[PDB]
Amino acid sequence: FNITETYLRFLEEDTEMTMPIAAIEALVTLLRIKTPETAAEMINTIKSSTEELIKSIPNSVSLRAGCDIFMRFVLRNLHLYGDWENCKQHLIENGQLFVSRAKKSRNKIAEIGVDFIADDDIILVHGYSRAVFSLLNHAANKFIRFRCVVTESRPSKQGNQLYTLLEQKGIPVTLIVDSAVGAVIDKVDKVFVGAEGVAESGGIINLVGTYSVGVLAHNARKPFYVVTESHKFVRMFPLSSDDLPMAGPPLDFTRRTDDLEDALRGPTIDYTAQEYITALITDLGVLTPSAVSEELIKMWYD
Amino acid sequence: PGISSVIPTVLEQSFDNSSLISVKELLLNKDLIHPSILLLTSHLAHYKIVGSIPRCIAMLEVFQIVIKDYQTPKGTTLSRNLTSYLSHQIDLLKKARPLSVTMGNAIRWLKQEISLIDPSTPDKAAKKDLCEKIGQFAKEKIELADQLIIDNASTQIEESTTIVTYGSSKVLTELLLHNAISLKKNIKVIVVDSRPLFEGRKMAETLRNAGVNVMYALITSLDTIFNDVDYVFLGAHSILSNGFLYSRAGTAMLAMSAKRRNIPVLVCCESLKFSQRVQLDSVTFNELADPNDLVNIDYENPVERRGNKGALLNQFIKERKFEKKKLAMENKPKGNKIGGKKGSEGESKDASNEE
Amino acid sequence: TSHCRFYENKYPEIDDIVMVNVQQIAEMGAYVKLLEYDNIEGMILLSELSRRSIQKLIRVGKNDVAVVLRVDKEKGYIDLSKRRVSSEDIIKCEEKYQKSKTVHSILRYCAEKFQIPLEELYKTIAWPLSRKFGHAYEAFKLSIIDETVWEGIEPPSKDVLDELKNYISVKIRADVEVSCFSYEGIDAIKDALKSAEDVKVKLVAAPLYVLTTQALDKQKGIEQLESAIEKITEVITKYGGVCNIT
Amino acid sequence: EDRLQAVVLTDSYETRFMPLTAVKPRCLLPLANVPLIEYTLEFLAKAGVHEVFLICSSHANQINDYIENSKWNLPWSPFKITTIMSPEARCTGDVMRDLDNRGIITGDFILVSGDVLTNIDFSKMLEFHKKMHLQDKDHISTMCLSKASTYPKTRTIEPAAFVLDKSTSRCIYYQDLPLPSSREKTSIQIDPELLDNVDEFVIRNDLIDCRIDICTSHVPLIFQENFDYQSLRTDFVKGVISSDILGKHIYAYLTDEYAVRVESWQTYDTISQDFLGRWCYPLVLDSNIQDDQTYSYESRHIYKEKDVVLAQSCKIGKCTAIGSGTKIGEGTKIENSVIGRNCQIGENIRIKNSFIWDDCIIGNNSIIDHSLIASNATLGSNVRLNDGCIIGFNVKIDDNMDLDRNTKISASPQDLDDQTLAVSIVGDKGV
Repeated sequence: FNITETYLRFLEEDTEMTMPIAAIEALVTLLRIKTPETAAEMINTIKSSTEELIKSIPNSVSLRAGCDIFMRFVLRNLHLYGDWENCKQHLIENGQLFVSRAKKSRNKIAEIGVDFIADDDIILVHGYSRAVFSLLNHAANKFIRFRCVVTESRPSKQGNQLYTLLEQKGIPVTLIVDSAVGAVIDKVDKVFVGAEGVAESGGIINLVGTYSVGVLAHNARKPFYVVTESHKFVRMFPLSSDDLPMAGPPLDFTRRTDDLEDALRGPTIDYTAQEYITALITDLGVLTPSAVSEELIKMWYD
Repeated sequence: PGISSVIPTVLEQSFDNSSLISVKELLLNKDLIHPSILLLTSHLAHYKIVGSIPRCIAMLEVFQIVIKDYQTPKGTTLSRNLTSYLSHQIDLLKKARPLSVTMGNAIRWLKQEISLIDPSTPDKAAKKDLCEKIGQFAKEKIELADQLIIDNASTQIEESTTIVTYGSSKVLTELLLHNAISLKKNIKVIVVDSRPLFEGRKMAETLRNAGVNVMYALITSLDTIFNDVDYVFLGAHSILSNGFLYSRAGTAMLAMSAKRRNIPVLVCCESLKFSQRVQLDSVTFNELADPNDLVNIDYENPVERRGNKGALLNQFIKERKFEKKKLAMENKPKGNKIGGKKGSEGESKDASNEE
Repeated sequence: TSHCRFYENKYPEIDDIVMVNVQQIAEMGAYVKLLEYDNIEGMILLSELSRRSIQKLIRVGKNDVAVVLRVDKEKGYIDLSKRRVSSEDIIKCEEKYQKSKTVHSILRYCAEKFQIPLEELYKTIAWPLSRKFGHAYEAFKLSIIDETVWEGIEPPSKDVLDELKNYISVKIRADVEVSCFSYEGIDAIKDALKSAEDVKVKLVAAPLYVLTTQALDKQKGIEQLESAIEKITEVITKYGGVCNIT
Repeated sequence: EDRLQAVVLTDSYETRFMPLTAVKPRCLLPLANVPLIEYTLEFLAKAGVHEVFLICSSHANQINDYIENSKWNLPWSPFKITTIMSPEARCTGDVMRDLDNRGIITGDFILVSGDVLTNIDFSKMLEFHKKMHLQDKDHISTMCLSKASTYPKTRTIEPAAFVLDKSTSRCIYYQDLPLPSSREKTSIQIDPELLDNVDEFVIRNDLIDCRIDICTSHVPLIFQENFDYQSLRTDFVKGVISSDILGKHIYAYLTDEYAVRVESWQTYDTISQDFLGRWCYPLVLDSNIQDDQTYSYESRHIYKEKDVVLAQSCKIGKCTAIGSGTKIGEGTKIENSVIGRNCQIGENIRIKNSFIWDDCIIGNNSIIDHSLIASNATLGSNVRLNDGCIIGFNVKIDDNMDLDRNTKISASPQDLDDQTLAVSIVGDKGV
């Protein structure tokens, strides 16, 4: 039946489907065919499927997080010691239900956690997340003094896309190169960031350049913020400054070429330390300091 | 009754709160004490090998031995003077060398056990089950935990490594040994030594006994050793309710150095070492020893040279004091390897309320 | 070498009881080897494992309780449970597991000795022991106490059986320093010989008499040796000499 | 106290180095890309020398040439070099006799056997010698001894068991053993001639040979008198002990610091390693003694001379020294090995614990392990060597060769396998 095919199925749509939620849905669909009553025939197979997915991954992190969350949920489910049928049914229900929940979470975020930008606070946004964009658009909807500063993102010209998205909303914007980012911290009030995943230590797994930005923020004492939908907690520990389980090469020194072929192999994923975060905006309450770790502990009971 | 007063050397002006004095050579004591405790105390007082991890285990073993040897009196019940005996033992230990957090925990556990079984059961049936239970506990919360930690470390280590290490922490020795033997990677071990206890030297010896490529350095020689070298590992004693690293001597400086030169530090700890006691400096409660450790002029421990120094009491206004336990900064260590695989040091008491 | 099932059927049924010797745990549950029903690994879940510290008790090597939930009698998928255990039933399950282990141990030395398949041995054993008597270890114990269970089916091997018996359980060394000062002595010695044997007696020196006492189950040899000593003492008291026993 | 002459026993331990010492003199051979005589000279200077005397017989012309070329030949030197030329092949007794015949011996003369390089200050030793001499009229000669590496195990050629006194520092017995190498004599001997006079008996084995002697005017006369003593350690000291001339004293100086003489091949290697590390306190190559030398110090015990070229991406281990005018390629793994002056190293070469002398070409894709290559001897493509393989003068190891453990190669263009001509013996080619 395949999960990979399902994942492929969504390409041009997205922009509200929280990829991880889609993945979860796919998993649920895979499950509800081959009888979820038996644990011997099913859980192992699910694990195998997840492994296969991991193997097949081009450049994605949150899938693993989603799958482990799903597993945890499943584990939680069969603690009621009632009957196998009803519980199974409930589990089945909880896939589409989970998807439904995401929208509600988003709504909650966009109505409650938008009070940071009010008195014409100039925002420096980097790292594309849907939640942040929703917050922005729904702030425009609410009508508030606000200004935007865009740092140029270059994986495959995503900055331009971001700019275009901003345009279809009505709001003056300017482009800043991430080299002259050190020069402009004066008029810009606060730094906001969209993350790919949140680490066990507390730090942020992100894109082409974030650590430097964080450092700059620290230097300037202008606070650093991360806004994400609360399901990006992966069992991963970046122990050193330049280490992550990455699909791409970690700083590969290419041999002496002549025709200019091997050059664009720069770090497309960067990590920042735990101390840099001032506020983390999530749907499960306004929590930051060591909240992710606590959540993880609660999940693993260790 | 024991022995009181008479302390060698100057008392100094600063850092006066904890015991630093005492019985080194025994003279007149109570005629009821089991000698194994005394022997242990004698060992601990003049020890150069132990470092946080094995001490508690040793204590547990001693307790087990005592239990095995224990015989209930015909008149009084199993717990009547036993508590008094325990108290006396504790007092002796304190006199010799101050109690650790692990030791405190062990004591608490013992107390709990005592409360659990009320005086009604016969002798040979109760202690048979007690000793087994204690053994089981030991197997569970210590050795298995250590194994788990080791395995976690195993997956965490990448390819091509150059590591700087410190301490007589048994876990670290186990780790390094494991790396050397069963992993068969490109591991390089650099050792740092300290003046109060020759821990670094011991570590080096252990490495040699396995057959590892070893560089040997000190606290002073650090500016040239970096000039390729990445990982830094330290041995922790206990983590407090604040989250600060309450460990041995030369760690904090090393950590600071690591922080300065790009690459962060990783520290290992057990899931029982956590404390409810609140302190944020070394001044609060510190392991202070006699200035006899800082007498020998380099090279080796047993040399005894008549060089320049060899007086403390006769010298007018001279304070020669050294500290053993230190409080390292919170933000500097990033990695903590506990019972729950991986986590940050800012968690502090997440396992304390969990028990 | 260790392979094949313990009972008659390959895969277990509903409600029937098993046990695992856990190698590794904590991911989904434990996909570890069984010792009650075949050495082929089955799966327990981390849902019906906690009844009332959870990651410390099991870990590696320790005996842990199992009951068969769901069986897939087609390809090979077995569901196992710890919490379902019928109360004290846990203890019974453990006992059963132990019995199974003992049975396995019994049919390992013989397999290595006579160089014959283990499965065949199991087949030949598990019919008047594992079906009629209850479990097989208890039957074996009964046999060792007083032989009655082995008589049902004819054994292809006797040497193997003997070896097994020995393992379950023997010459015990005894030296009697005979220092007689009697009038008639040779006759007395002969008499002693005629009572003590009815075991293996050898002579090296004139004052020293070497004897090895045969034991049925090790502990029985103390009773015979003492008797022999007594007989010896009786022997020389009437004539007028002495025998020193170390 | 001042004005002391030096006599150096050179060209004595030939054929002991079984492959080499046939065409060129023994002492002229480089230790670490620079001749062994120089170190000795430096040591002598440090001690306090006013005139230099060298004993040459085997290839003396070359030695003379070297002397002429050397720095001490010019008038600025406090000590001048005048060589003793003698007939071929004679023992140290004969040499002593010859010296006596000539007659330059005055006061406390310095006699050094072989070549020694050590860090210990000598003035104090000299003072001690003087003070002890001032005690009693019949005092003979000084011997140098240093504390060994706890337990002896690598010492088989000269594991001398020294029974010593603490009060006077005087030798009681000398004995040589083959005990660790061959289990035939695991043995100890004590003589009773000095039992009821010393009382304080300390039996020791862990002491390393130095063979540096401070000798009085009595010694040559003694040598002249008793012509039976051909050697100076085995027969002489023992004779002295057993009262050849009644009522006489000898010295055995004890020092905690490092002092070892050159004797074999493994020992030589060890000495070199020590030199590379910071074992000797002031003896470092970066100070530049020969004036033509341009050595400089770098991190992790690495020596680099001027005009040394090394290509990018080559992982190095611990303790490496490179001579001037070197060209090294890419993909090399270098560990605990010294490369000579003007050596051309190819590509993809793994080296561990080896030794390379002056002007040697190492071929592409080759592995060298714990083996020595002498001057102007070249290694070809795909050569795999094992522990302790000595290669002689001008030996041309061409394409594709494999040599097993402890294979010795001849130096002169006789009895030992593998020759100086094209290809080492796997297919028979040579004289």
